[PDB]
Amino acid sequence: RELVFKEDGQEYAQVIKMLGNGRLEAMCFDGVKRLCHIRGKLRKKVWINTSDIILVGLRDYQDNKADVILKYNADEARSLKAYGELPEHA
Amino acid sequence: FDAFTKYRQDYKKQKQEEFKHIAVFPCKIKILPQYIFNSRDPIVMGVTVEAGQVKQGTPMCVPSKNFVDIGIVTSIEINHKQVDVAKKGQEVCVKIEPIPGESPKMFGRHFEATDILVSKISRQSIDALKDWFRDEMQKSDWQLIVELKKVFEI
RNA sequence: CGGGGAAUCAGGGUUCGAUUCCGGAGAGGGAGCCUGAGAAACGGCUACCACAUCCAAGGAAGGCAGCAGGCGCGCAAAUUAC
RNA sequence: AAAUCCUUUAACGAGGAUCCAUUGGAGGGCAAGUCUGGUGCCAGCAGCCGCGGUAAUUCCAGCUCCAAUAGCGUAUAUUAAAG
RNA sequence: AGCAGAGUGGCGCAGCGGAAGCGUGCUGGGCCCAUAACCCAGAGGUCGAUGGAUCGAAACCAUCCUCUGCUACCA
Repeated sequence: RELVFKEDGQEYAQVIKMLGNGRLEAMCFDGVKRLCHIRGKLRKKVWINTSDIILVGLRDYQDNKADVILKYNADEARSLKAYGELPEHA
Repeated sequence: FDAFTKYRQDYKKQKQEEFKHIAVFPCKIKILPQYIFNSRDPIVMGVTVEAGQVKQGTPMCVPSKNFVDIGIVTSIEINHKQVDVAKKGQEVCVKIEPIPGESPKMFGRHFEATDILVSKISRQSIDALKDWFRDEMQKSDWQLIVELKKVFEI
């Protein structure tokens, strides 16, 4: 898979306290904490862990919720680290 | 017109009081060396503010020595007289009572005269002092918030 | 509001009936009465209770659940006509 | 009553007779397309079962077809279906 | 400033003065389709500075250094 530097109505978030039955509740790099729903294709196929970097589809009506578009890993995190993502660790 | 404007000031008063001390306010203290220290219960500390201004009820912390805490400063006094704010480099003798814990922190053992005193600012406090604190809030010292939220990790 | 009735329907039934005909009731809420063959009448009066109109502040005058029309209420209803 | 409408009747008035028929469906229930673009368990459809995760008979469209037709959807009270 | 209860990544054990190991955690295998539990092995020790009679990291004359808790006068 290729790198995706997409900040077009969607934000990067650090997964924290992933408790729910799909609820998630991560902490977005720009704004405050939000409930990011596990999107259809990520239900069983791709596993998001207790501490993870994710690209979340910022759904802008209510803004107190969202849905996880992409899961990242160490190499892509280290790349994102390189360009634009706060000195916040990966 | 008068009734509406009166209600605006009344709601500002009603907002300020009963939702107090959550807006901890940005405060960076430099220790004034060779001042008469009271050890514990209470702590009488002669200080000079370097970044922001200092009022009563702001929780304080010492970094570098892990992250040790002194909760809720009770009174700030110049010489003998009481003052509401620090004058950006004043010789204020402050009376501080640490919050009820298992042990209060001690001068010399935990924190030294060289160590910096920084206010405990969080997401809740910064969000609380962002909106509905823009008239009493500081003039051109803003940056220290962005400079201290980065080291407190926000 | 009650009937005459209405919708549905094999037979049995179920549901509706404020609404043009018949009977009852009330004119914002109660109460009291004059006149008359007939009223406890309200497009009659008298008082209180609730609302509200004029005013020279002394006093005066109120009743659409008649036909139009307006406000409100609400998902919900027509022309100040001859 | 005075008018109106209708009926009656001079003159005008039909070739995309452009003087234009809509409202809902086309997997099953249930009559009608495994036709072609688009989207990719996102957008949406779906009374019920279900259809959508890169060849969608069901979504957004084009074409075609079906139903009733100056009408046909949708919601809600109620009756038959309810032995 | 003083007092007090302790010093091995990490919870405690230990002696007769000759002489340092246990549970838990970490790492590498195996068993199982997989995890856990189990079964094999591994690494991790200046016992805070010790002057002393010496067979002393030790017992103390606690001499001294470190950490934790408590007491002491509020400008």
